[PDB]
Amino acid sequence: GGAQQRELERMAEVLVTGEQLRLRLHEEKVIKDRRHHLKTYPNCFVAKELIDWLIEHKEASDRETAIKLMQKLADRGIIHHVCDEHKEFKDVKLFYRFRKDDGTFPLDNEVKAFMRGQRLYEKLMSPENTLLQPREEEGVKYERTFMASEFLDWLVQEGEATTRKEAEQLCHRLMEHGIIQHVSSKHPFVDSNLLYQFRMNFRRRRRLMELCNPKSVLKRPVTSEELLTPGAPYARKTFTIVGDAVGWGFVVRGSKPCHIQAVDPSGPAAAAGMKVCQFVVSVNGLNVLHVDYRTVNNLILTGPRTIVMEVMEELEC
Amino acid sequence: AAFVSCWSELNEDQQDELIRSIELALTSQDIAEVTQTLLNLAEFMEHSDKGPLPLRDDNGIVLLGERAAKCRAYAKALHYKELEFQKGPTPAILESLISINNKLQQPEAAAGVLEYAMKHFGELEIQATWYEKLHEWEDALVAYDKKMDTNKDDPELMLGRMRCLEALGEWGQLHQQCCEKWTLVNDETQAKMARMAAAAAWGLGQWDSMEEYTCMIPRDTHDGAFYRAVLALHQDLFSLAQQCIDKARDLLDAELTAMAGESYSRAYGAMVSCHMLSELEEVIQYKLVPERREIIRQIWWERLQGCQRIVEDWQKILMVRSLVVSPHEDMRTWLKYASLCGKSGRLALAHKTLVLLLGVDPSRQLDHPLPTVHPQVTYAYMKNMWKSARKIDAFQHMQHFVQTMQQQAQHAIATEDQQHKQELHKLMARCFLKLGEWQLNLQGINESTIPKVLQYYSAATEHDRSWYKAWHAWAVMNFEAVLHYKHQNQARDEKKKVTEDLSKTLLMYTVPAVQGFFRSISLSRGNNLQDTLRVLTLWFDYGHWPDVNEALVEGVKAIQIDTWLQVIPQLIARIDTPRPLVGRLIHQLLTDIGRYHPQALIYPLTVASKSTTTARHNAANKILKNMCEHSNTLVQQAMMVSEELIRVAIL
Amino acid sequence: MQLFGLVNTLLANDPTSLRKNLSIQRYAVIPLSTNSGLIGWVPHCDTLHALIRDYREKKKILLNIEHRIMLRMAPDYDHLTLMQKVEVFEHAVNNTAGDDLAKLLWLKSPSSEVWFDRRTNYTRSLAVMSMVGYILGLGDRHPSNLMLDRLSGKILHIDFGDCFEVAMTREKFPEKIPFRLTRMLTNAMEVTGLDGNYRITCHTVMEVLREHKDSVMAVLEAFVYDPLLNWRLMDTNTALNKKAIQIINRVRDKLTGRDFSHDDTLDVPTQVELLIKQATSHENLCQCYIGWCPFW
Amino acid sequence: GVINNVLATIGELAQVSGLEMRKWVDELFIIIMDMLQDSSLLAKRQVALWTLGQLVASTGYVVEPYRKYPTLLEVLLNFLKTEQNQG
Ligand SMILES: O=P(O)(O)O[C@H]1[C@H](OP(=O)(O)O)[C@@H](OP(=O)(O)O)[C@H](OP(=O)(O)O)[C@@H](OP(=O)(O)O)[C@H]1OP(=O)(O)O
Repeated sequence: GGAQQRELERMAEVLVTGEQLRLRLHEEKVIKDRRHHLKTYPNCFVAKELIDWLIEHKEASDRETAIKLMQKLADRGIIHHVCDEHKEFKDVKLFYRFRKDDGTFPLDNEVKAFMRGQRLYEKLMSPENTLLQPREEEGVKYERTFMASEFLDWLVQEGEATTRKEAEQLCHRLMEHGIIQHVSSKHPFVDSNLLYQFRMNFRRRRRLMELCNPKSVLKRPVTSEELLTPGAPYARKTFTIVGDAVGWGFVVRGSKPCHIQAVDPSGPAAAAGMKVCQFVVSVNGLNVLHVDYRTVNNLILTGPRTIVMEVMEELEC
Repeated sequence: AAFVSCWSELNEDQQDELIRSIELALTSQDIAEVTQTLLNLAEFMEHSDKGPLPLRDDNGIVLLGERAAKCRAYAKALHYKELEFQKGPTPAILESLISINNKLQQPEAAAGVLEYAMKHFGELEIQATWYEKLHEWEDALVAYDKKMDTNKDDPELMLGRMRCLEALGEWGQLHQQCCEKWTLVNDETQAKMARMAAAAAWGLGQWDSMEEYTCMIPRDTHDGAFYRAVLALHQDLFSLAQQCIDKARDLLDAELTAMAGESYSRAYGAMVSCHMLSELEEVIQYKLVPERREIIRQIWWERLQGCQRIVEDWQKILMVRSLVVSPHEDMRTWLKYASLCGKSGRLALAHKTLVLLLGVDPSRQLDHPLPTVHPQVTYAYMKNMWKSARKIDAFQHMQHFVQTMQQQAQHAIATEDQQHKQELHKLMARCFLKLGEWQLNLQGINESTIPKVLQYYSAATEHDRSWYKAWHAWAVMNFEAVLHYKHQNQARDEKKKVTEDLSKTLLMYTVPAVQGFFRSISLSRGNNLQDTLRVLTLWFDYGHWPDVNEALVEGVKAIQIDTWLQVIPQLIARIDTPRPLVGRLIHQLLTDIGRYHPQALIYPLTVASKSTTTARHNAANKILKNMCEHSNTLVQQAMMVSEELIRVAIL
Repeated sequence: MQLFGLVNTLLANDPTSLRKNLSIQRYAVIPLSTNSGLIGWVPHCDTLHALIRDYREKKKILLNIEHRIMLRMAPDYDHLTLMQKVEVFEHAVNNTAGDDLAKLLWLKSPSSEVWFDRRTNYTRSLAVMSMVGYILGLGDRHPSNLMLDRLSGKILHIDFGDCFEVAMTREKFPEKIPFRLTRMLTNAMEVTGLDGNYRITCHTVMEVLREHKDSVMAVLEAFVYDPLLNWRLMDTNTALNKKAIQIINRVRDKLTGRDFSHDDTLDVPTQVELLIKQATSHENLCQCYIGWCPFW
Repeated sequence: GVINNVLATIGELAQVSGLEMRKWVDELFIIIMDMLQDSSLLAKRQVALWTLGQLVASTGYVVEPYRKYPTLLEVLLNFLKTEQNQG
């Protein structure tokens, strides 16, 4: 796959295997806190004993192979001696700790891109991001195909990169690393239909030896011009409501007709009729047949304590 | 006494006539005063040899419990309800037992009742309402979720789960459940919904929805009047707001009076309602008087710290002030709030709070470093992140943060910003301290960490001299290093040149320790026991060296003489230390303890003065000879009294 | 008593503990010689053994009823095997209502309102001294060595002659019980059991002590290392410096929570639960010397 | 009626003072608490309680008065059991 695959992926692969190894070792209890004659050492694993563990699991055939594999990890920095570093791995009862255990944790730009890509792949594997599907572009069907335009939308929606420009730039870095490659010609990431394939897959790691807010209660959809026509469905009525210490207790939430949204059953309005299924066209004399509900809400508050209101009062139709 | 005298004479037939009449009085036309008289009679009869009066079987364990409950004699209720429990355990009994404990302000006892239910009855018998009473909102939600999945949706189980959501504060999920179910609901549950639905809308800041819900709340409810008054202040209806608040206070009459009658603790709930009411009065001024604003903030800050540290109460209070004060305009309020959420074990809400203050999501921007703007906020996030078991990130951020801080300090240090510069040093100091404690938890104790964590604590000490924790932590670090190196010699040398090198090495770490402990003693000024004992351990072991003695001499002068009274026993134990330079300074120290507060010294000294071994009694007498000159009367009195008491003690 | 002063300071500083009014009842101790000294007399106190004796004579109950039941069923109790002892002990417990202390706390109290307050203090004070006694290592807690305040209701421990697990070390009548958590004390608490006030109080006390482990360690190290007080450790043994090192390490493990297993650290809730099981285990209780009264 | 009009004036000064009366707050608080307790005082409790409100409000004396005057919480819960006027 060229220099890009041979270098970056190999670095990625050893890190993925090292992480797989660390999780396995913790389950096997190889890495455990130790105290040497009242001198503690947390999250430690003895170098000499580890070789035996590797032989049992068949990762390393003999002492040579185990040392070589661990030396490769040391040349990367995935592990470090708890005390002053001994550099090349040695078959001695000595305490070592992983970099990812925060002992040193040397970060780099490649690692951050790799780690983010790995985390994204877990999201892509999960149902949460189901963009991965078999799809055909340029006459060829490939698995794990997700449109580049769809991916950019998903990043903003998911919140991994809220800014589209930042999201698109991040993919270019991954494309340079090779984490994501366009299916056919490795075309650089663009907000287009361009189908992409994930070259790096976290699963099946390598082996050591191989290294609705609003509410609407009005049934009538629209009454504009339905009311204006004289007679027929409704009979007009005028309601005069007196102010109260606790307020009138009614809400109007009709865009054009300004229908009454709700009425307080214990309030003065409910005592003087004022049922929920009503429409208003004039308040305190002024005709408000065609205005917004909020504008009417401004007028009723700015008006006097006693409000003159006209209710359409549909007759059960 | 009259009753017992009579009740003994009666030949059982008259006792039944009496007991039947007692039943009628309790059962029918019960009067509080008569009841508590007859309850005190039943308790008095329990203490009597005759035994409790047998009424309608079981000694009226059910009736007297019901009667004590109406009398609000919750201790009598508990005792009687426990007698019934002893005969048999029932779910009904457990429920009443729980409610009794909550009324009695004994939360721990009620929690134990739930543990009994878990073991002996399992899970089905535990209703979700039981968690609700115990304020186990996390476990109540699990119960209401399990119940509402299997059983068909019911008004009661819906309100129960919604009530839990508002206590947790999950306003997102609570507002979705509201919008979904309005027409599906009856008008009775509708009125029980809006009080919780409005809270959710208010939390999200959607004022149109909030107006719809508040109208559905009954006016008669005290809470409903307050909610209406809130939509007044949103619409700037100041005149109507004051009217609504007054009616709200009027409705709180009944609640405040009833709770105040039986202990202050029950009245606390009502007290919080008036707290929020009078704060709403101080929002009208805040919206009218720009000149009064900074006073209001100081008042608000001082008031909230007097209030109790319960997270529910704070959320209520903060929501009120948030009507006219965005969280950015007052950071310290919401940070202290987040800390309570952290301490109470609800870091999810704490996290949301901190994200809202930060501005962005740090977790999403893993590669990006934490924002520097508002550093006090950032620091709170890191120490939260540590509690969230993301230490690897937190530690790395702290290293980056201090580099930014120290660069932001250097470049921005002008003569003008001196308060800013001083605050930055105080922050960095708290950062440096976290580094050390974290490094030990992450790395461990070994040859490489100790020089590093010392570098950090040293910087912390520089940036905040007066701060107690910076000196104590630095001192304790140095002392541990001295012990660790000594053990290394024992492990390798015991099991010529190395001890002479160790002399320079330990003295390199010993002189810092002495200076630090003496400064950390003065700073604590009343909590220096640990520090003072550590001084003694160091003094006795290594003080025979000239350099360690020198530091101690200046320290013993500097330190106050009241501190040494704590450790008078430990001093006299080593009165005869073979090392001369130690013993000579002990005498000089005891001398000054003698000259002021001799009553603290005479008793242990008199015991040493008559010790069998010569060196102890010789030293003790030499000190007493000097003590005598000041008073002499005490020495003669105590020497006689003690000799006579010994004679008395063993003939 | 210097140690108790330190712990009381720590409890005062913690707000949760302060709200619960947790504290250790302590008294003045003034030595006068190697033999003699003055102890401050605590008023309104009486030994637990006296209370049970006087209650059982009033109610005409035999004072040695539990012992008599055992010797009746199996007169060779002392020489029986462990399993046999467990049976014998259980047979006594099933045929005796172990409610004497709870019942007498009621009768003694003037009124229910006071009674409830006395019991709350009682439960918390016991939990506080259970955890502190475990760390300090205080053994040999037979009912003659603890007395109960008849007004405040708080428990008081006296005569700390045995410390640092001396009782466990001695071959004769070895004590395997870390702290006294017998059934009668449990009955005296809330009806539900140890799950309530006792367990919650133990969690709070353990958390505070673990947080301030350095302060506790400093006090312990100074007096233990003193040559004058070294004699007690030497008597327990069967040199002296080596013995002291082990004792400090054992105490450190308890504070960390590694006492049960050095390899695995234990959280405060888990460690407390394991301690309760050891105290309440029937097998451990049976071994205890009969004078300790494992059946009260 | 003389003391009643003096209290209504002190209450109006409270708001106008704008934190310049803090030095005198402990003096007026003692005086008023002397007048709050008992019904012997001619001055109406209503205006007594009202002016105390204006002082606490404007000057910002919160929580700290509780330490100085421990009976304050017992005094204010006694009016709720005694007073019949709503205001
Ligand atoms: O909970 P901690 O991690 O130990 O942090 C505490 C805590 O700060 P928070 O407000 O963030 O919780 C203290 O506040 P309290 O809750 O005890 O009131 C605060 O003390 P102050 O209130 O006096 O500022 C103290 O700060 P400091 O170390 O300056 O005394 C600070 O400690 P750390 O910042 O070192 O964690």
